[PDB]
Amino acid sequence: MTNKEFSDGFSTLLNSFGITPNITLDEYEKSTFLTNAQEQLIIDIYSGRNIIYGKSFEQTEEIRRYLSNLVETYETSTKVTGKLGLSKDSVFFEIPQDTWFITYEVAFLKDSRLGCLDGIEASVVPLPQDDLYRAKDNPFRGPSKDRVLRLDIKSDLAELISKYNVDKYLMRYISQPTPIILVDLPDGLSINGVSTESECELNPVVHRAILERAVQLAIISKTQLT
Amino acid sequence: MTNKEFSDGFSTLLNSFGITPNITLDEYEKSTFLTNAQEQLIIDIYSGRNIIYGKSFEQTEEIRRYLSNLVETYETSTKVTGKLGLSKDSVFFEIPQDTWFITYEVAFLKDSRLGCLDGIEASVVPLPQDDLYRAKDNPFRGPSKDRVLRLDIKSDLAELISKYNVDKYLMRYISQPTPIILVDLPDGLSINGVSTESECELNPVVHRAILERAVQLAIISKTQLT
Amino acid sequence: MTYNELIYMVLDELKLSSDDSYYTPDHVIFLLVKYRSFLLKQRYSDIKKQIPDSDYQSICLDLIEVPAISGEPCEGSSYLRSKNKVPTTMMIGNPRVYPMDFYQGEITYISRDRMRYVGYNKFLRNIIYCSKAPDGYLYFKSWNPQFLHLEKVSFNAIFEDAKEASEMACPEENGTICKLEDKEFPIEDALVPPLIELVVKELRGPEYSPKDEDNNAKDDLPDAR
Amino acid sequence: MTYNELIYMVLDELKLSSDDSYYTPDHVIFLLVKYRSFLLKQRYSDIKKQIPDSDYQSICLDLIEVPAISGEPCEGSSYLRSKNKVPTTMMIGNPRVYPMDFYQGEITYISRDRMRYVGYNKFLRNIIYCSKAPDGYLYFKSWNPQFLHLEKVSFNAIFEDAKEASEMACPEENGTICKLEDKEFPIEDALVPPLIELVVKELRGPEYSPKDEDNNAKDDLPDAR
Amino acid sequence: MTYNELIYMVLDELKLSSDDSYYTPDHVIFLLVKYRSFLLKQRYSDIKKQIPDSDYQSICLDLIEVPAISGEPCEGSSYLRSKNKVPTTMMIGNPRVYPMDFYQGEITYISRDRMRYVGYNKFLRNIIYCSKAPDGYLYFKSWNPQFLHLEKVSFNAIFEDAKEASEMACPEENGTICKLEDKEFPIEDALVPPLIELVVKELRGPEYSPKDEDNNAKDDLPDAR
Amino acid sequence: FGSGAIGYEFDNRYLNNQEMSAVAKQRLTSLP
Amino acid sequence: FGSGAIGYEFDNRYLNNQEMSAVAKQRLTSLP
Amino acid sequence: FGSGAIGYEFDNRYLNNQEMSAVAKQRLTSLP
Amino acid sequence: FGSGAIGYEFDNRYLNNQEMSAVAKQRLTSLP
Repeated sequence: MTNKEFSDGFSTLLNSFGITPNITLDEYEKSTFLTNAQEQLIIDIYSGRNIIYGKSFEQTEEIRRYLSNLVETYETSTKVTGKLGLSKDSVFFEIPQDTWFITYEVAFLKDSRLGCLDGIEASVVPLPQDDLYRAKDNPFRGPSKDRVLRLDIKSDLAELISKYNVDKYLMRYISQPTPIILVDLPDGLSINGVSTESECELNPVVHRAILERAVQLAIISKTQLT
Repeated sequence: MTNKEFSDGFSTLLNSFGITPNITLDEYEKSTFLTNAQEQLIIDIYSGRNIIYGKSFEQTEEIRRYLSNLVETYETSTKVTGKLGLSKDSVFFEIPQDTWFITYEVAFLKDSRLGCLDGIEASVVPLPQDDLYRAKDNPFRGPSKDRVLRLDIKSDLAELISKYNVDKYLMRYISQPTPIILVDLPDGLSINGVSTESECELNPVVHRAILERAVQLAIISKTQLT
Repeated sequence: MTYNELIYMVLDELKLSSDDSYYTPDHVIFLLVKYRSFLLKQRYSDIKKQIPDSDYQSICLDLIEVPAISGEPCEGSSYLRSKNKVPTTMMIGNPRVYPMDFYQGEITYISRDRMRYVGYNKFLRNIIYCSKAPDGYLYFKSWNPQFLHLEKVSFNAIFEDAKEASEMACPEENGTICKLEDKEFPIEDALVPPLIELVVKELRGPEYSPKDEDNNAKDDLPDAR
Repeated sequence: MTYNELIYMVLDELKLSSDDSYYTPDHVIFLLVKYRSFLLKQRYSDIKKQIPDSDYQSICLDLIEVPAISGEPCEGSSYLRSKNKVPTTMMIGNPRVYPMDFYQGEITYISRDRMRYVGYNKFLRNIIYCSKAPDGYLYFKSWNPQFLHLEKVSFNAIFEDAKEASEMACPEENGTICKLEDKEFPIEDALVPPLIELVVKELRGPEYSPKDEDNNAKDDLPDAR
Repeated sequence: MTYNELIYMVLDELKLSSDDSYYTPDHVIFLLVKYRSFLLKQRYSDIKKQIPDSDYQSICLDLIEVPAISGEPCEGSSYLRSKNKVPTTMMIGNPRVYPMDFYQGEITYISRDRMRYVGYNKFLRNIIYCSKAPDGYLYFKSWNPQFLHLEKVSFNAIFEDAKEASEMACPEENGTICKLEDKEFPIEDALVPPLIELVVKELRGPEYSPKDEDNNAKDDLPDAR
Repeated sequence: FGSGAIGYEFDNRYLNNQEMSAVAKQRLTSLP
Repeated sequence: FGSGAIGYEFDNRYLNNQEMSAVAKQRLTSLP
Repeated sequence: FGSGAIGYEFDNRYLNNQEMSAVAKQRLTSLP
Repeated sequence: FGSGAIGYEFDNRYLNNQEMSAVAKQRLTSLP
């Protein structure tokens, strides 16, 4: 569905300007509620907390077809120099700053010590800080040629603890979806920092579910004190 | 979301200046409720008491991406001299004064009695005061080359009981968040000691959860006697 | 019976029909061959019995002359070895190397340890010997220099891996069979119901076990996810 | 009894009547043919007992002269062999190759290993010998050049695969029975109730098991879907 | 079979497919390598039995002359020894050090205690003897000063740690296999299903056990967190 | 829970004792 | 609960007793 | 509850009796 | 409930009986 179709369906479902009591929204309010419904729905889908679906990020074909258009791949070889880490062999990499959740995360290694295995792809294991001390020396869950520990730190950074030098850092995350903005908003206004029209980038399959959730949010907004 | 976006979305969600009964709040109350929602949400998420997530500090990628921008790492080698401790081999270190919760905590040892194990990275184990007397002589849970016992005391201090000298104190904690102040407040007013505008430092994913929690807090505030 | 019949019988009994199944037919193939070897040893190692022809299998080997250690004048006499590595045999049947006619020729297949001290007897000096060396190839040795001219042999035995010996199988009259699934599985039909039962028991419990389904940077198995 | 009666007894014990059933009659044929050999080995391998006439089948073979290895002069004498591959016999019955008359002629079916060395006895130089080579064909050998004129033999044995030997069944007076279901199953009645019990037990559990039924790019067996 | 096939069979039986799994493949390698030696001892220590060829591995060693103690004159004759530490053999197989040709040469692998006193027999003064010293190296001893020129030997035995001896594996024709996962696991197929069963039983219980999951300066296992 | 690193060896030892008991009754007779 | 430092020893001792009983029946015969 | 100061000694005594029974069948034969 | 002043004595007596049975089979052989 397009922005015009989004607005028209929103009005039709809300029974705007009908004879019965009803609710009429501005295009800014329609955009706000559509964006809120979109982001709520995709977060609930990713966490598997939607009772209707009850499935996780890629647990079935339906959810794949829903959130296929947020999956973005990223590559980086630059390392942030001045930072204080929890180990000597700690390197820091920037995050794209539009990430929502990291779903695939792997690290290529370039070191002489692992001879004839150079350029080995290594599995970045997100490790909590409780386990870090007892995982540094762990030969089965600690850093090694086939495994790297990533700890999240401030300023959108990723502290990669490896026994070998880390050359490249690969990611595949869920991106910020573009907001659903149905009209070029006036000066000052914006949704997610976007002022112009913005079409939903997901598939049309989930557009109608987003519309239903946005409508429900609208009625909740108008009918939370009565 | 930006402060303008917090304000506009918050007004839209409360249906301020609508035809139905509604609530209109000043920017100061918006700041107050947004900050309260922020701190309540992140404390509930750290403690794992939030039913909607039901997850602890670093137990999933969702919570990682929520509270990644609060974790700060700190080093110190200065020892507070004049204090009373529960052991002769007890040293005191000052806390950065902005900490909420310590999640990782480590001490480096420099003693000639450590042989070739000098600078051994020793884990700092927070111990209750019941266990201290029977842990002093414990060879498996007491102070050692691989263990340091930390006790909290007054004036934001950390009593590190160790068998060997402690030169450095590495630690990673959840830091004070910058409050959500949507307008430069007049003279006298401030939120968490901040008077000017102050943008949320967390990831944009959790800003909307903060928004809805703030809306519920405002509704409870205005409808707790009716 | 072929590999296909056995594989799909196991799969259909497990009802692993959906292409979106955790356990593919390759799991079935691996389990079938390993349990084949397990059952054959369990049945034909305790005491000596008759092994039917169905548990036996054949391969084609091409022999090349190689030095004992390297090319040197004093490093000993040369050997003949198969070009490719040879599957390990099971010490339960009648291993035999024959010159493409089973009912002719005497090329003895002996232990690797015995093959060091062999041929000194004056009447055993024209007998060709075999043993799978630690390299993995089947080396040949004899005192009658004519053996080095030998170019191509066959090898019948109850091989440890049915798959490895099936890949090295002799060409048929029609031709080579490209798919392993179209080859004859080397086990007697009296041992097939036990084999299917063991493999189905191997994969029954795992077939209904929980998986780490959520993509949340967390281990979800303790929660039965 | 015929394959049809046994197959439909198994199906009706299982009540697999709908065409939309997971386990088709082909599963039944496979299980029946394997469990037949299983039961026959279990009963007639421990100690030697009388084998009834029901356990046997007669295949008819057409023989062709073939070189021992190739067309060389020194490659040994030629052998006759069946045109098509022959089923593997079990070692429990009374295998016999006869010249289309069971009550006449002497063609000896022996082991593969023995037939390497036969006929050296001067009084046994006119006896035709048989064995199933690893090629899968029945090879014939003798020292009396008259044997090479032989064109047709029939082989009576307890074949290890009822389906294979029934497909090679000899022409009846009326004519060939095209469908396997209309041929006669090779087993004594005293072994039929146990055979049906074993097959029905084999498929009873799988009959009511769950399926990966949702087409959702997911394995649905852990959830008992 | 290779380390990869066994490792992933264990993992798939356990369904440890997610990268966010507590038990990584390294746990699987450790358990497999230990349970292999456990099973081999349990099977081949009670009474002497035939050991197949699958249980063995060949390491190649490079020898260096070393003093008995130090460079003194009266400190005894010098020994050769492998450059690197050698794996410990199990006492169940047929250990043998051979001079890059298994079918030639006589280098005797004996116990540490025996090698103190060898070669006093006048006819055994030319036999090279081997043993693994408490240093962890393979030491060589003989009374025939020619032995000190030896530069390379290969040692075939059922080594107690498959990982160590596979890391010391001999160069293949194609070249060295860098990854251990692509090398061949040292065990007979008849011992593979038991090995997988033991390892899967070992990690099944721990797989679903609770964790100390809350980061709260507290032990959370008593509460089944 | 599950672990067979102690039960397997005890079962193997039990069967080894049964093995030795069975083969200890084997006699090659005399006086024919 | 669980701890098998006394169960293991008692099972091992039982198997030792049964092994000694087995080997105590072994004889190398005579009178051929 | 739990206490093995009486069961341990009874098990040990049972295994001691088994020990004595096993070693009481040991004979060094004669008449070769 | 619990009191083991009669269970202990009966178990001890059973073990004494079994010990006497064991030692009653002991012999010091002859005819070498």
